[PDB]
Amino acid sequence: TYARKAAFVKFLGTTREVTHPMTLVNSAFGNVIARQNKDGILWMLKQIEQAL
Amino acid sequence: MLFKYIHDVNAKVEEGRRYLSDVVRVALDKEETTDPDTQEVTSTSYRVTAYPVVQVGEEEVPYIPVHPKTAEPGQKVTVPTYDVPEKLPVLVRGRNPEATGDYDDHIWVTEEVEVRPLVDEVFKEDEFEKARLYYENVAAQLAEGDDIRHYYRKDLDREAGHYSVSRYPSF
Repeated sequence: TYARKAAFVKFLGTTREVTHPMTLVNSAFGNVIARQNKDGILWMLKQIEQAL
Repeated sequence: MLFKYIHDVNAKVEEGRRYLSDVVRVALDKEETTDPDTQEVTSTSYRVTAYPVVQVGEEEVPYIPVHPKTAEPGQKVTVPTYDVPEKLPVLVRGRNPEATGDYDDHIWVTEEVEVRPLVDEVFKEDEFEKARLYYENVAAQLAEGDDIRHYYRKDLDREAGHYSVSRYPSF
């Protein structure tokens, strides 16, 4: 007896935005784009962990 | 039933759709048609048939020894009797409509199928020799250890060499 099975691929995503004036002023904790990217990646990682 | 031959087929034959029993019976019989008023017969015919059979009982028959054996004056032996069934089982692959996982999806189901004769031929009141030869050939071909393969009869056939009629598709 043999069998054949299949699985379907799904998708995930999120969006981050930063305004133009915010990128011009001085920041105390470094660059804002890198911080936003880190936050997005960590949020996605938590969502993946619980969706598994 | 003038003649009766009980043959035992092997596992390969027993697995065929037409052979769904371990024993095949070959017999030759005579048939008559009478007027309803009295026993005035109108025609006589001989029929040769082969059937898958099942066991339905036993009977007492005399013992027939073979050369390396000797028998008592009135020794008897018991042999089974046979009869034509109606349906025989066969296992085929199937699917479970109410499966719960990947371990009980594929199953084997049992289905019962109608039983049909292997051979059915009719001969007229004459040519009893032809019917006897056909019966002997069927028995020998069964004894060869394989299925019944040859059914050709010259009497019931289309004329050979008639090109204007044999050109039509038959594939």
